[PDB]
Amino acid sequence: QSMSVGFIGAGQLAFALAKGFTAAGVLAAHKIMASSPDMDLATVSALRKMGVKLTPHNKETVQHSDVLFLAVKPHIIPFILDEIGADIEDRHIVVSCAAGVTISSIEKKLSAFRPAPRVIRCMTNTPVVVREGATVYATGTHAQVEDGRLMEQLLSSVGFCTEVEEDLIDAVTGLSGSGPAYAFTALDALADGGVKMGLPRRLAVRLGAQALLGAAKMLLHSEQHPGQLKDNVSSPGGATIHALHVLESGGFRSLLINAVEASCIRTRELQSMAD
Amino acid sequence: NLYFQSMSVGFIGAGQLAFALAKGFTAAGVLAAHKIMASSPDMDLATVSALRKMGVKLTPHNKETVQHSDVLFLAVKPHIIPFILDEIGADIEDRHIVVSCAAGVTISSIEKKLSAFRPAPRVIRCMTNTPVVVREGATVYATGTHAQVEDGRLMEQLLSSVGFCTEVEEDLIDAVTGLSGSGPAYAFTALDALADGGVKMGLPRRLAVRLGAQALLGAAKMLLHSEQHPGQLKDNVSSPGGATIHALHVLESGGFRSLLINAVEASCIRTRELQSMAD
Amino acid sequence: SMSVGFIGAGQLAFALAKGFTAAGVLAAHKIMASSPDMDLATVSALRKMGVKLTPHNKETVQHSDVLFLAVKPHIIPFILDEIGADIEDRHIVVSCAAGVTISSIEKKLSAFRPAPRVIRCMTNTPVVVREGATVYATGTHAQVEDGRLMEQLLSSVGFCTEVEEDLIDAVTGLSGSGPAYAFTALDALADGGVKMGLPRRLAVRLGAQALLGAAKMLLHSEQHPGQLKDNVSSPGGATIHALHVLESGGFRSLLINAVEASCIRTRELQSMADQ
Amino acid sequence: NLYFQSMSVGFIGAGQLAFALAKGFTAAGVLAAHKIMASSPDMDLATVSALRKMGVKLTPHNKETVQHSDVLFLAVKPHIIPFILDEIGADIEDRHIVVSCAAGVTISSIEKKLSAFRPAPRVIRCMTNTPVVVREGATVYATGTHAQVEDGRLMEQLLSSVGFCTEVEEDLIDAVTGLSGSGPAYAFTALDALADGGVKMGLPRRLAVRLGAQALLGAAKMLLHSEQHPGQLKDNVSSPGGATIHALHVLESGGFRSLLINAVEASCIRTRELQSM
Repeated sequence: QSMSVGFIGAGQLAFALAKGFTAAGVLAAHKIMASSPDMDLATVSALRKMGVKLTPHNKETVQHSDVLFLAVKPHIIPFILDEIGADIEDRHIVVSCAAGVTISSIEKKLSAFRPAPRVIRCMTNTPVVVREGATVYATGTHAQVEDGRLMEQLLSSVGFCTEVEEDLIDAVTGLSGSGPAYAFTALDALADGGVKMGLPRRLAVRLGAQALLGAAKMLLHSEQHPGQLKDNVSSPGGATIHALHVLESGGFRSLLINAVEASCIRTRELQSMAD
Repeated sequence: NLYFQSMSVGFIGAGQLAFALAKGFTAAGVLAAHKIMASSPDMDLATVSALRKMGVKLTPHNKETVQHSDVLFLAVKPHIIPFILDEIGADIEDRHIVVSCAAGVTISSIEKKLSAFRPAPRVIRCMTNTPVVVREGATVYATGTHAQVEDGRLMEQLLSSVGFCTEVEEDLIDAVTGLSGSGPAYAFTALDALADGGVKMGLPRRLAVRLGAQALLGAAKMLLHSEQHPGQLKDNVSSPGGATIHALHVLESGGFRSLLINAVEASCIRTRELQSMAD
Repeated sequence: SMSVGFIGAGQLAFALAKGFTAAGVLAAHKIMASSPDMDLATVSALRKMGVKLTPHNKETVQHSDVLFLAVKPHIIPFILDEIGADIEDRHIVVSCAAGVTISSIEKKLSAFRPAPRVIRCMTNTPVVVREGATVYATGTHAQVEDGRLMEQLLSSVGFCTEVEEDLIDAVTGLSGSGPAYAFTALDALADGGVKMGLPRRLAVRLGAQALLGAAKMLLHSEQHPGQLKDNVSSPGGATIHALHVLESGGFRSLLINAVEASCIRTRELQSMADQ
Repeated sequence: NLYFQSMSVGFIGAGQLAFALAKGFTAAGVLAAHKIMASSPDMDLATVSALRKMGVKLTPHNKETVQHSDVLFLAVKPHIIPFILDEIGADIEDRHIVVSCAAGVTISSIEKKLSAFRPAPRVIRCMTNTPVVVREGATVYATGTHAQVEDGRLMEQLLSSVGFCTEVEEDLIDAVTGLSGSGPAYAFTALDALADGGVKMGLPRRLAVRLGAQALLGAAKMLLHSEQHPGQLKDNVSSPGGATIHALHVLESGGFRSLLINAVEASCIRTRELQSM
């Protein structure tokens, strides 16, 4: 491959993807360049230790890169496209990770400079850092068929990856983009429950995380409905069905629906705030 | 490169957990399916039909499992254990290691029943869970009065082939039941609901299930591979004013954390009840 | 060396003057404060302190180099109209009013004389015990030394850091209103101590000491607040039982609600002032 | 300071509280780290590693801590205390002051166990909290039957070096546990949540944590230095129609005050249950 990768933005997601790509062996750390207006972030220091090249100049990242990731906050994307739009070349694939930012808005900015910018919109999540990410992407107007395939090969090296229509990406954000945070909240609470019932905290954290990992893997490897797996686990009169009742009495299911909806709706607002 | 060439495993009970451990052990390559035997009173079970395809030896007679086996897993409902122990108690020999997976059933109660037939039965109490079927179980065990040090080491070696395994004091097992024993059910409920949320916002059901499960798997792996607090990892997900912190607020407003604490507590308390009603 | 003035002589002017002089960075006799209602108890305490007082806002301006506007937000435009013609090149105008934008201040003052030097700050009442929380944003024409001087002055009475102005309304919801959340919490904790048999005086002292020590622990630790929570809760113990009942009431969400409500009200008030 | 001239201190237990006290005692300068000895069944704990760095002498044998100590802190979970008092009870001498930090454990229960060995054991019961590590603890103590007058004074001076300290009647200690014993955890929970609120409204997490902690620290110091009621200080903060009074309304609508009362009560009641074990 010998592909050169750039990140405009050096935050948590740029660090997670760089760490994933290098652990996967797809990219040498020193073939990645990242830029940031704030060179004093801790994520910048971890990238530096990894061997990723760092610069304060977004133009240098663009000129270095073959595949260019836009890993900045959604409201910063239009100022970035103005700043380095003249430096995007025909050889570039521009991959936007910003939540809610549409392919159309990016192409409208970039097309004022060169006529056929190759744009891909991505929604991924922090577990790419352990090569278990969940990624979807949509291809832009001028993205070649080989561009989508390259993107899927690259993002599949750090987790699940699949092409979607762009109009699903805001909902994906609410589910798997924000999802790891729902899981971290759940794991902290489950550990608190283990401690309340007499477990040492260290063991309770380990057991809860292992339970959630195992259950998620069971579901991915099963063709059965999660309600069926739940039924298979709950013996009559037993401990599990008693616990499931108290979850139901609190509306546990509805809270998770509320969360996916709230994150999706906010993502749609971030873009309406832009346009 | 682990393999127990001199170990014959038996399962009394052939339900979900017996199938899960047998499938995990065989997938791990540490046991050949033909060196495993399972017994059940209901030989028309879907799990019995599956064990047969793996190559596991099947019999309706619990005494046959006992005579075939060195390591004997009791994988039956907790109220069935006293009748099982009466049935096969006279068939327990010096070579047997009895491993009870029955929730709540104490080492003391098993040893009392078996000791009426022959002194010094070797007993280990286990709490495991169904993801051993994909070799990602969470298992704890406690050793009985007459279990040798080598017995716990062997059982940890075997149960570590299908997931996490550690020794604990017996008085922690009811709490473990509430956390990692019942935990997969909490996760299945959460994943159904997360998929409903994805569908509400316009995703196809199949994709919503896949993405939700991948999100949960990835987050759990992140935490297991990190020394950071789960609150610090959560903080790293949520950018200021963004989508995730908005969703976290609505979880908090419904007392999401407290529901999970309530669940661990309720499963643990019910486990203590089942045992106390046993005695 | 420096001459500080206060337009307004209420709770905030007293807290800042008490803090500054307790810190030894200003002499009380080098400070002037003005007030329309010279009968306020805060005006009497400033006089007992040694601060020079006056009812004429214009006298404060002529005396001062650094000029704090410590009036209510709705009074700021009237102040700027009354003294705008007296602002000289030497003045640094520091607005402490919630919500009021640098833009709106510069617009009024610029009609009189170009390049007014303006700082916007958000502080809180614990500056009176030199443990305030202060952020500030520099205006269009504030020199670099203006911000450094302001941070040096306000660091003597607590934490102080520069921020972009668009964060200040959120800071108001967190540390501006935060003391009030803590006073409410301390009253309730004391009620709980009293319910369980403690004398009120002891319950107030113990609750306040607990909150002070925990806050200092967090400020002195590199660890996440959830980690310190974990370190404190022994398995099956009293603390994890109490944390469960907080969680069951949605304790965390109420504090999120509060920060949000204060921030939103601050934005609301400014939107009424601009229109 | 002649109390601490030649004083040796021992910890039976090396968890979070033993480290916090040893760190606070040494930071205050009241005792040299080498004059402190700790014992733990598991040298694999994280706090046992930190105590070793400080220069605190370690050992696995509680008998070694007893022989070394003049003042002996019992910093173990409440259900292990009877096994500890059986183990080293024969080694408690008239020279020892035994200070129990285990929650709910009554002076009577300790004196009953130790009086079977020698007749006049000097026992003090203590409820302190983890901020002694930054010398801002909240400590109460009650003196036992045979504690001399100088024992209480010695206790007050030692624990005053790491924060607030006062003597109480023992029947108040369960309630103190619910308030200042568990209180730091309530504050850590509140600070996490306040920071989430800051983040929701656009602040970087690092800044939101710093501002929220500073607000809490400053408000607590204000109240400690004021003669005014917390409600009057609250009233001073809230301008008419303003941001703060709007936020206070949403706290009230969720019963914020009742949750903190519920917490103090739940921790106190659990402590009473443990005391019945």
